[PDB]
Order: sequence, then structure tokens, then C-alpha cells
Amino acid sequence: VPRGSVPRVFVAGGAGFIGSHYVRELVAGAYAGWQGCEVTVLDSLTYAGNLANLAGVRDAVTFVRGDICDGRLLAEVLPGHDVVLNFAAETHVDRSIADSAEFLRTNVQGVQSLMQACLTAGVPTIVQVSTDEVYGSIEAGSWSEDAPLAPNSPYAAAKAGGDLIALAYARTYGLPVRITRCGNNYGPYQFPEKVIPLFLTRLMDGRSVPLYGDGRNVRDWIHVADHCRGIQTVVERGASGEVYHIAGTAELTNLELTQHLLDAVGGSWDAVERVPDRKGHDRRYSLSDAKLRALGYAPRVPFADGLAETVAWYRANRHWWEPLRKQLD
Amino acid sequence: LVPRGSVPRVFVAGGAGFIGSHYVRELVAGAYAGWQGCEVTVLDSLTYAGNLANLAGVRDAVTFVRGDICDGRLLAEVLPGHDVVLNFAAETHVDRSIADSAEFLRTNVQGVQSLMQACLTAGVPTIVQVSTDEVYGSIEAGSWSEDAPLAPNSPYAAAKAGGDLIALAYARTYGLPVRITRCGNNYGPYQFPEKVIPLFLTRLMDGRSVPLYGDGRNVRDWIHVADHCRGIQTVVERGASGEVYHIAGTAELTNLELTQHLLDAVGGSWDAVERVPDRKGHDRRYSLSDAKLRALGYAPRVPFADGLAETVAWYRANRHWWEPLRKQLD
Ligand SMILES: NC(=O)c1ccc[n+]([C@@H]2O[C@H](COP(=O)([O-])OP(=O)(O)OC[C@H]3O[C@@H](n4cnc5c(N)ncnc54)[C@H](O)[C@@H]3O)[C@@H](O)[C@H]2O)c1
Ligand SMILES: NC(=O)c1ccc[n+]([C@@H]2O[C@H](COP(=O)([O-])OP(=O)(O)OC[C@H]3O[C@@H](n4cnc5c(N)ncnc54)[C@H](O)[C@@H]3O)[C@@H](O)[C@H]2O)c1
Ligand SMILES: Cc1cn([C@H]2C[C@H](O)[C@@H](COP(=O)(O)OP(=O)(O)O)O2)c(=O)[nH]c1=O
Repeated sequence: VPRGSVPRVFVAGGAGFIGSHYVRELVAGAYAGWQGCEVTVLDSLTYAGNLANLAGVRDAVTFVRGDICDGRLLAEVLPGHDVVLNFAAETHVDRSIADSAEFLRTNVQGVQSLMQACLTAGVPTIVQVSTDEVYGSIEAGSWSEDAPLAPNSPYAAAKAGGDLIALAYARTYGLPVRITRCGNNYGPYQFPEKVIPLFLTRLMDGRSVPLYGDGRNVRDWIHVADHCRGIQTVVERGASGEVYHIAGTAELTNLELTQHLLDAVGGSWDAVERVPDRKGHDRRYSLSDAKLRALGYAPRVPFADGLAETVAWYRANRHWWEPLRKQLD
Repeated sequence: LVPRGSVPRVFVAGGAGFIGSHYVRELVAGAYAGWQGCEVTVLDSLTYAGNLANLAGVRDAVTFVRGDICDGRLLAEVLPGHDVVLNFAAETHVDRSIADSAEFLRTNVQGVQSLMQACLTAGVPTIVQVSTDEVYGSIEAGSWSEDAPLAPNSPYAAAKAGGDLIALAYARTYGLPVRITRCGNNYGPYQFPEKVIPLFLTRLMDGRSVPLYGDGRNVRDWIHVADHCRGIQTVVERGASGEVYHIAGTAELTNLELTQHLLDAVGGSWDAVERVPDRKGHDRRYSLSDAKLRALGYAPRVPFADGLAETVAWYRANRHWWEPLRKQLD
């Protein structure tokens, strides 16, 4: 029998940044009505996967080192889980510009593999976690869930293809999959290739920070804990075949973000280097999340508070990030 | 076009299939003015749907390579020197995608990434990704322009849309000179007889039943393969990098109307039409507007009644080609 008297939750990509946050919160009892959960984490431990992100919750977590593209493995491990969440993906735009083959393999073929295995296993609730970048760029105003897909980068096009095959399963078979799309996340345990942890860890070592292009690109920032609470709202109250935005609550140019980061670590603008722009760089992302707010989601982490906590986290976790910075350097 | 060599050199992935082989046969025959004496490379993995018989008449003008568009190493050695790359390679049967879509995502998405990346490194100046009206979903009234949102419903359509999206991301990120075409249902000689028109023709010619699914009120816009290929060639000659181009169908028919036309065209009876329950992944209506490409000079030449009659005559005269295919399908 593959299920007992507590909920059983399957988290693909659960050794990464957002997925491990979701697992740690679920196990800690942060989501009401999900107490004493059994959690299965499936993660292939790419450069971004890190078992240190789960080291405190191994009594509740069954870890499976494997790939979402492995359909035989999924058929063996999925049965008995009440919820499947897919955080597994290649997620760095600059890596996708250098080589996108693994982005299409994991972010599209892997979604087909997981959705098909969920269909056969009868998993009753499935969440495909996705991104605002599938919409391209928006100069003014915000995207609602009806906005057309127009991805510009290979990462965003791969995420969009994954959403499209998941939605095709919902529409063709009645697969009970829901899509979430969110702004840029930040918080503890983010791999330090993304702009906030890269800038923080470099400033903490007295190194320079590389500001792409003219610095006027706009991102809408959300703390990972609010992203995961939005995802849990979708788990508990969303409907099959629907997309749900989870919006940021700090819309900043990269110049403004840089000012906030420098202020939070006592840094100086003399550390900021202008560097050539990213190819095809998206100018601006903005989401409206009225749809999910109507189901009771509300962010709890103001950017000033979340950034202060995140600076404190990186300041205290050199043991975790120094080996990652060393390799990337 | 300024060919790199003395004659143009055209690379056709999926050129042993239905539409791709028609394109090759027309190009070799000189049907496209300005493209005579071309050297043609056909790359095709010969799935259940590939057929070297489709290229029998152009054997001595075509270099055939049995290979997969996902084979980036092969593409890196075969692509250099080609002026144009056209990608007809795909899994294309909706009902097959309902049974198992894994190969649809592999060929129709990963295979497009593979081909675009190899084209980037090889410096190919003109690339055409052949795609489908099904990426837009269903439309109750009117026709889709090229700015219509992608909203595919079936696994086949979602896979084709995923391929278009990564192709367009290469156009936007690198300036890759790729163009996308989208078209409704094709028919004509050498179509594999799993598709509705050759399925009906070959079954009726053997005195067997033909299946009509559901209420039969699904609507499709039909185009003869030769007009589709001339639209594709218009995109080759007049299109622009990063742009989508529709090629419309000039016979809009319910499946009830299509069934009547097919029965009439072969002399069959409604007694042969087996009514069967609806199936899962077929949209209510597709319709494209092709004003954009018509402004670049495209115009269809085959009216449906004449093209259907030609196609019936072709299947009657080419049992040697389709009988093994029908036998295997059962
Ligand atoms: N980080 C953001 O700002 C952001 C914003 C919106 C959406 N998202 C989405 O949220 C998801 C998680 O993002 P993240 O920042 O935590 O990513 P991450 O890069 O920190 O971690 C990715 C995880 O996926 C694992 N993985 C990769 N490929 C796999 C495969 N084929 N099989 C199994 N595991 C695999 C990796 O080992 C790793 O643990 C992703 O789908 C991403 O697209 C992220
Ligand atoms: N048939 C239609 O009605 C129609 C309408 C609009 C668009 N299209 C598109 O036009 C293209 C051609 O369609 P068709 O009707 O000729 O398809 P088809 O089924 O007749 O032939 C597909 C060809 O692709 C080959 N192939 C498949 N996967 C391959 C791979 N990974 N590598 C190399 N070769 C591979 C097959 O061997 C075969 O020869 C496809 O992209 C299809 O999506 C078709
Ligand atoms: C990693 C990085 C990003 N950026 C910019 C690019 C984006 O506008 C923003 C966030 O980039 P990133 O963290 O890569 O996320 P995403 O591409 O998902 O938005 O910061 C830099 O200026 N420098 C850097 O070193």
C-alpha cells in the first residue's frame, strides 16, 4: 500500500532553491491542515541541487536521486501520493543562452514525462510551477492570466513549452494539473548565480558586482516564502486546467535593486561594474494576481524585511555558499 | 538567393514524408522559378511515416541521409554548405499523440532546438520551421491572424507549439534567420493512409468501412499539398527572419460534408460509414487568415473538387504504394 494515515506529497526538484523551501515549510507544519506529512523529494542533483538544503528534514523526507524524464522510475515512485509539485527545471537565463539543450529536455520533455506518469498513477492534485517570463516583456501595466505567450529567451520558451504540454494533458485527459506563474524569487538557499545572491556574496567578499547593460531592466521581487504560500493556495483552492499568477511586491529597476542591496550590506557604488548587456534581455515583467488573491492568497513578507533576513542568512552561511562562489569564480 | 556554390543547395529535414517529399519533388522538377538544378539533401529518420518510395522519381538529384534531427553531431557535419534548411520532420498524427506523446515532444520540440542550434553554428542563411494551425486551439467564427495567442489543446498541437516557441526564441535571442509557417489540413498523393482523406479512399476502394467520429460537426480548412508547398516556397523567397506566415485552406468543411465529398468522389455509400463515439483530442474548428502571405504573392492553384479528384485517381492507380501501408495499419 503506497499511502497511510497522513498526506503524502511528492516534490520534484525539491533539493533546489524554491522546492527545498516548500519542503522545509511543509515539514515544519507551516501550512495548516498538512501536519505530519510524508514527503518524497525526487531530484537529479544538477549543479543547482543541494542536499544541504534538506539536511534538517530528513526524518520526514524520502529522497530519490533521479530524473523527471525517467518514466519507469516515476511509475514506481508516484503511486500513493496525494499531491505532486514540479519545481524541477533548468532555471538560469544566462545558462540557457549558452546552451539550451537541457532546458528543453528538463523543462518540456520532463513535464511530459511527469504528467504522463501522474495520469497513469491517478495523482489527484498536480502543480506545474512556472514563471512570468513566458509572457515576454511589458513596458507598462501588468499581465493577467489571459496574456499571450511570447517568450524571448530559450529558458522562457522552454518553461512555456512545459506549460503548454501540461495544459494539453488537462484539456485532453482531464489531468488535474494547475499552473502557477511567479515573479523573481529571492531568499535563503538561492544558488548564487541569480542576481541577489550573486551580488550579496560578492559584496561580502569585497568583490565587484556586474550590472548588465544600462541597469534599467525591471523585475518584480517576491520572497520565496510568499511564492510557496501562493503555491499552497493553488494546491488547496485552485482548479484543474487553470493558471494562477503570484505577483511580486517590489517592482524595481536593477539600478534601484542595486541601491537596496548596497544599503543592506553597507556597500559602495564603487563596487558596481557596468558590463555588456545580456542577449535578448527582457526589459520588464509585471503580473496581476487578482485571481489568486480572490482565493485568499496575500503576501506576508515586505521587501525590506525579507531582504534584511536574506542578507543575514548569506552573512551567516559562508559554509554553504563559499564553495559555490569558488566554483563559479 | 545567392547560393554558396554553383547551384543552390537545399536541406530538407523530414523530406521522406508526405509534405516534405512533395516539396522535394517540386523543387527538383523545376516548379519554383529561380530554383533549377538545385542540389538537395534530405535527412529523414524513416519512422513509420517515412517512405523512400515518395522520392523514387528524384533519386539521382537528392542525397538521402537516414538520420534524426535530434542528432546534433550528425547535423553539425551535414548542414554546412546549405543555403536553405526546411524542417518538415515531425510526429504528425493527433490520435497517435493521444496514445503516447513522448516522441511528439522529442521530435517536435527537442528536435527543433537541435536543428536551430546546429543551424546557428553552421551559419545557414534561411531556415523554415513548418508548423500547424492547431497551435491556436479552436475558433468558432472568423479566422486567426498571425498574432493569435498560442492555445493548443492536444499533445500534438502543444508539441508543435513548443517547437515554434523555441525557434522564435532563437530568432529573438541570437537573430537566427528562422521563419515559421502554419497551415491547416493537407491532402494529396503520397499521404500516409492514417489521415482521414487517404484512410477513407483506401478503405472505400477495398470495400471496407470508414469511421466517422462523434457528431461529425468538427470543421477543417483543406489545402492541397502542392499549394502548401508553394506557400512555403513563397516564405523561402519573400519572408523575413522571426516572422510567422499563415497558409490558408480554401475548402472549409464539416466532417459530415467531408464524408459526403469522399463518398461521392469514390462512388461509395453511407452504408460504409461506421458511426463511432467521439475521440479525445480533436478541436471544433480551425481557420487561418493568410492575407499576410497573399500580400507577398502567394495564391493557391488547386480547387478542392479538382484536387480531390486527382487524389482519388492517384490512389486508384497506386495500390502498389498504399496496399502494404493499409495492410499494416489493419
Ligand atoms: N528562481 C526564480 O526566481 C523563479 C521564478 C519563477 C519561477 N521559477 C520556477 O520555479 C522552479 C524552481 O526554481 P528554483 O529557483 O528553485 O530552481 P533551482 O535552479 O534553484 O533548482 C532546480 C532544481 O531542479 C533539479 N533538477 C533540474 N533538472 C532536473 C531533472 N531533469 N530531474 C530532476 N530534478 C531536476 C535541480 O537538481 C535543482 O535542485 C523552477 O520550475 C523555475 O522555473 C523560479
Ligand atoms: N499533414 C498535414 O495536414 C499538416 C498540416 C499542417 C502542418 N503539417 C506539418 O507539416 C510537417 C510535415 O507533415 P507531414 O504530413 O508530411 O508528416 P508525415 O507524418 O507524413 O511525415 C513526417 C516525416 O518526418 C520523419 N521524421 C519524424 N521524426 C523525425 C526525426 N526526429 N528526425 C528526422 N525525421 C523525422 C518521418 O520519417 C517522416 O518522413 C510536419 O511538421 C507537420 O506537423 C502537416
Ligand atoms: C545574474 C545577474 C543578473 N542581472 C540582471 C538580469 C535581470 O534583469 C535581473 C535578474 O536576473 P536573474 O537573477 O538572472 O533572473 P531572471 O533572468 O529570471 O530575471 O538582474 C544582472 O544585471 N547581473 C547579474 O549578474
